Amino acid sequence: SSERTFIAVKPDGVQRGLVGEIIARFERKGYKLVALKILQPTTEQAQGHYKDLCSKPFFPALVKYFSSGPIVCMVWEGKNVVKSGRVLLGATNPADSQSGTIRGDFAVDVGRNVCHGSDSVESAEREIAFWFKADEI
Amino acid sequence: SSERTFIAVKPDGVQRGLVGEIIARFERKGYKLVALKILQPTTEQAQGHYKDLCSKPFFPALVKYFSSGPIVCMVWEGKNVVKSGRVLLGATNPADSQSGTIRGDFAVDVGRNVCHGSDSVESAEREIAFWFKADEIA
Repeated sequence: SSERTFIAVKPDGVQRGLVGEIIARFERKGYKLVALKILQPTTEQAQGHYKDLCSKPFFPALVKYFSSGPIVCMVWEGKNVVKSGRVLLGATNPADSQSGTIRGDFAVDVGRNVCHGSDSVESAEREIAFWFKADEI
Repeated sequence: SSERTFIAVKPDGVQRGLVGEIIARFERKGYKLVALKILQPTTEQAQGHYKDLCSKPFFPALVKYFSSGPIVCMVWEGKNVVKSGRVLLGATNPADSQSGTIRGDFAVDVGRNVCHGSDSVESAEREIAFWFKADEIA
């Protein structure tokens, strides 16, 4: 109903001109866009995104990539939008993703994988609050 | 490659799920997205946008529809982008538009013609300043 999810087109996804493609697939699914913007994330913001990999190898490499160019931030809304989001995006690692999904169709690298989606309603609410102010939504 | 144009998906375009399709056509064309937001315009914004049409009998209906729901605002950057904007969108009146353009493929009505595009560079200048702050154009 009023369930929401966060979708981000990463710098590689924007540079490859995949923004419209991704938006269109959520539109085709019948979902509603209630927040949308473009920004080059700050180092502090990228760190926040990969927050739980803080103590893993080459965490700065990921932060660097994530803030290397503008991304497109989105909030979609509708029944089961979070689950639909991962169905549409496909497996996080393109090696496991199948054809017909975003990563299946366009992604190869597991680091630079074109886009991100919340994996839960839990993570969604956190992610949306981080990138958007309440008035933007 | 610094010239800019202003593109807006009108409320009809948004409801019919045409945002991705329109953005995709500017990406394929090779242009750079440098500004973006989603907003339902106020009465005053719609009026401000169609201000040169304030004395036309169809003005209020135009203001009512343009402010009836969310629109998606866009600035694209590059050589000839204002010209290309017109090329991709097609004639403002869908009855004059060709298949292959946004209006040719998706639009019927003059009022509900899916999307707005700057018709000229200086018009792009005004429209861009009207809808965006300087810190919104990446």
